[PDB]
Amino acid sequence: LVRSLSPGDIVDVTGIFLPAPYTGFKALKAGLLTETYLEAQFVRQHKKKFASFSLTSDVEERVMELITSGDVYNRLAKSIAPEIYGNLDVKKALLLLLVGGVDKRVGDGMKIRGDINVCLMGDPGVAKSQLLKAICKISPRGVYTTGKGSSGVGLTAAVMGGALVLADNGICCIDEFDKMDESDRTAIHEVMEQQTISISKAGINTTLNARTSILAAANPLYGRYNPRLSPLDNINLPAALLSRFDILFLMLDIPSRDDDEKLAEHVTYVHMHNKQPDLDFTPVEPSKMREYIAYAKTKRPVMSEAVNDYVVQAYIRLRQDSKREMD
Amino acid sequence: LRIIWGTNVSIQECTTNFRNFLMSFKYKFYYIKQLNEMRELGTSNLNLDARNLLAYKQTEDLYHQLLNYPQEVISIMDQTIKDCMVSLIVDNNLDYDLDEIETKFYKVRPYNVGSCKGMRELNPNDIDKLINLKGLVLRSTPVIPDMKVAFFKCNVCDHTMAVEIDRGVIQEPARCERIDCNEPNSMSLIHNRCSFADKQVIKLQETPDFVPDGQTPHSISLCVYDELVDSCRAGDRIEVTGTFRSIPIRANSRQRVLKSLYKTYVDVVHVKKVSDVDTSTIEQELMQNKVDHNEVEEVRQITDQDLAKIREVAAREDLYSLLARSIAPSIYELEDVKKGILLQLFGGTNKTFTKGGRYRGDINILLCGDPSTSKSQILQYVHKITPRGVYTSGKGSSAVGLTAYITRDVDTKQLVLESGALVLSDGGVCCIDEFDKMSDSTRSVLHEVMEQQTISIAKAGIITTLNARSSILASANPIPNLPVTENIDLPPPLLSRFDLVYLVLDKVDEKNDRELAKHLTNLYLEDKPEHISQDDVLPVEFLTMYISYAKEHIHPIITEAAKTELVRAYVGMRKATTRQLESMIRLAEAHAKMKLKNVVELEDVQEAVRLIRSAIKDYAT
Repeated sequence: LVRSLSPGDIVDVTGIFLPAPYTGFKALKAGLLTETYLEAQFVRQHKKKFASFSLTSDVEERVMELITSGDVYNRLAKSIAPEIYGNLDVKKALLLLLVGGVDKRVGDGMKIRGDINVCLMGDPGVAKSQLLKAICKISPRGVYTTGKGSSGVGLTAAVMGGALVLADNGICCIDEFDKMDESDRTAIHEVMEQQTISISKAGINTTLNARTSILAAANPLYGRYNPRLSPLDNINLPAALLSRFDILFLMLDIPSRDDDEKLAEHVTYVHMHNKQPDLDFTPVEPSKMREYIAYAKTKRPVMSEAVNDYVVQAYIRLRQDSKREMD
Repeated sequence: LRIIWGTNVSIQECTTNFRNFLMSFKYKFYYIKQLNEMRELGTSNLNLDARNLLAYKQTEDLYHQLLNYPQEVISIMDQTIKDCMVSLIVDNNLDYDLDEIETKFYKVRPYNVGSCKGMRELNPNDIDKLINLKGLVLRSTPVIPDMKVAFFKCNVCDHTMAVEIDRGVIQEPARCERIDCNEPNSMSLIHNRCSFADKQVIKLQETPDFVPDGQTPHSISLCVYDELVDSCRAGDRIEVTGTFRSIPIRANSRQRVLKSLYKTYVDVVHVKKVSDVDTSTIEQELMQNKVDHNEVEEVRQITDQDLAKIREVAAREDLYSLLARSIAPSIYELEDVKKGILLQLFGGTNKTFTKGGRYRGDINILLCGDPSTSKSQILQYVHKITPRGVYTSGKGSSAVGLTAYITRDVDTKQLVLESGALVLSDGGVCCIDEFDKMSDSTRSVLHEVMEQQTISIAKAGIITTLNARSSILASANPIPNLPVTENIDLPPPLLSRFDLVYLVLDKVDEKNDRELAKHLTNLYLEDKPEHISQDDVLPVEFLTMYISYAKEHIHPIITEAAKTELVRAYVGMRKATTRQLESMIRLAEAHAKMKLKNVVELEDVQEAVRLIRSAIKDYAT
């Protein structure tokens, strides 16, 4: 059982509960005043994980109930954080975030991530952060942090890590992404080169590896998204960073009489019930879901010639149409 | 067979198995050569190798007998190497005058037995074993004297007889010596007269690079012995081998009782030890010399008809364009980067004046931009072509590391000067990763190099200003609008100093990314690698002999023609700093160095400016 235990870890430790007297002293107590200790017997730690499993024996069966119905993508999509109403697109993408892949190795070699980086903008409501508690609950090796919050020394590793190092190979989640000040933003600005942090300070020359994914919930410049201001004005963030984000979901709220009825019906229905979907959808349990995603990450697909060319042409059209729009 | 206790490594068996181990290369997959070196010096301490016995047969098992039972095996090994010295001498008859040289003490110093994982991983089940360890040394303790042969006395008569310690205990006879006399009275132990042997103590952190993070590393005190004592100082991160030991400690206080939890330390029997064609002007003497005593090879030689091909290709008008596509075949578009670097290969013209002068040909290039832009790939390629260049990462660097190490040689146990990384890089091209990220003390080296073109070392042993003349190609990763001059970070004075500073930016190409994707998304297919940029006309080995030829046989001068346009460019920029001018006149002369022109045209200074303006068309945003 030795070395099984590691610092900072909640664990149910079972064992015979015993004294080991007294070594003396022996004058002071008097007596005998045992003071005891716990002999370890068994060890069960809370919170033990894909991508590592061999089989894929009869567990595929547990995947198939999910597959056979077909339209897995929309099904799972909806099945992420059903607790909130709307934003099927946002969730639609978050499924991808959880899945990730495929990166690449150029054989020389250097790497290209490798993963997805999501932002969620808009304010004050729309419940953006609940999606992040959601994800960091579903994904293993997920970690939820906030700016003031998680200190700069929170993400970097001291010599005696946290956040980014603590959660890597899996999704990291950030709230209040504006208030994080400066030194933090440099870390995160760099981590989109993936595979890196570099700590040159004092007793540390190391460069540790963070394979982290990042999801960042942020609020537009005060108060909320002033439409008389251009984008990038009401987003306080520099363009050096946003180029890194592949998908920025800006969630803006304009009151709509029809829809908000539906919403209110939802948030009244639950509370009133615990289980949200009825007539009809089947919410996919996070456990089996994690299994499916686990079986997903194993594939490493490759592009055909036709989709490539298509991507290119559509990219020229997207560039040209974006710039013809004007500054 | 003479079984020995529980170690069960038999005497008069393994001795012979080791005795016929002699004279082997063999194998491998030295040995007697190094021993024959050993016999003269009288240094003793045979360092061995390990691994030798593995996979070699016989003594495949001896490796396991030593690894599992090093205690006896080292003693037997020493006896056997001693008697193999004795058998070495009789072969040459009378040696060294005569038998006294054999009497001198010898020992084996085994090392590198398997690769052990840390101190931390270690089981309590292996307490007699050879164990690698690594970590810095926090302190070297003062020398404690260790009993070897004990001395004794009595009130009667007094008599001088004494007994050796052997095992880690001391038992003196109650009564008595010589004779007799007797009486029962307690023995008088002289403290100072008896013999002693050096035992240091060395604290070692467990591999601070390998840690639970954040828990502070665990101490390992390795006690050494003999010659090894006082052979080290502190902070040495390298490695150490030796036998693990658990010995009881006396606790509270007094009482003569054992704490029953044995402390653990390492015997550490061994310790082991530390941590395109060249230009003419640079060669100089080795041309002016090496002719007299003669020699062969050196400067690359060219046939006639291929020369006749170069002087033909020079005629081709698109040449300046052509070579630019030929440099990086894998790398797509971004032609002006390829191009500026193309001139980095031809850079400048060297000038000695009467004396001094020496502006060389050096031209220096930083380039920054969005990640995954191939900015590192170029570094690799230039590194591959340039004959003498050296490739350094950020933070893997220090001002001591870039010149003048003054290390101990460890072969001769002497102090020898080593060339730093910039001194090596003298001539050709130093390549730098992540330049933005260098520590603040570093970059203070570069203000010396970039200007002076030499480095001045007054430190430590030898005080001199030594020459490093080298190009620099630096990569940078920045932290629309914003001040750009702000957004490269850097102190702006250093930043203005770089000859040509590239900023990667969208060229509005559409119309590019498709082409580039055609390039990279290949391989891909075909799986086999054929061509690459095809169909594109490309030189391959021709461009290197071309570049070389250009460099040695051409020495361009601006003449009356550059200066007008040359200046008006600088003013046009001023309407920055004077370095930008220096830049232009050097960079341009590279262009003119190409095309085989001894004199610059008034033309060709146009693009020579435009390259500096190229980044400006990229500074618009």
